[PDB]
Amino acid sequence: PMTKVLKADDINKAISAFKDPGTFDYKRFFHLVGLKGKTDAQVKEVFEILDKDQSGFIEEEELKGVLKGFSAHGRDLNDTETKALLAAGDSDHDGKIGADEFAKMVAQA
Ligand SMILES: [Ca+2]
Ligand SMILES: [Ca+2]
Repeated sequence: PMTKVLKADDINKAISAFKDPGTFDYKRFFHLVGLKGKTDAQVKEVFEILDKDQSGFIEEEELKGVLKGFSAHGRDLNDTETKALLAAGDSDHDGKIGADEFAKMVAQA
């Protein structure tokens, strides 16, 4: 559950900001949810909840469901929003987000 790391109200604030399709911005999202300023081990705890099938990577299918990892009231990301997350975070160009790529995205937000 994300409340092991993040405040319940910050999660709801961030879900509200992105309730409508096409609005996602990863930098604003990590600022609103309070993931900035957390330790490397807390960020990797969040990474592990988002990696639903426990493959060690957030594949595109799971990137689409990133907001639902924080709240069941969230919506799915559309394909333009999912591609923008790979454009910004997929450093080694293998088409998915690894743990240190995810930690980097949080660091640069
Ligand atoms: Ca996975
Ligand atoms: Ca990658």
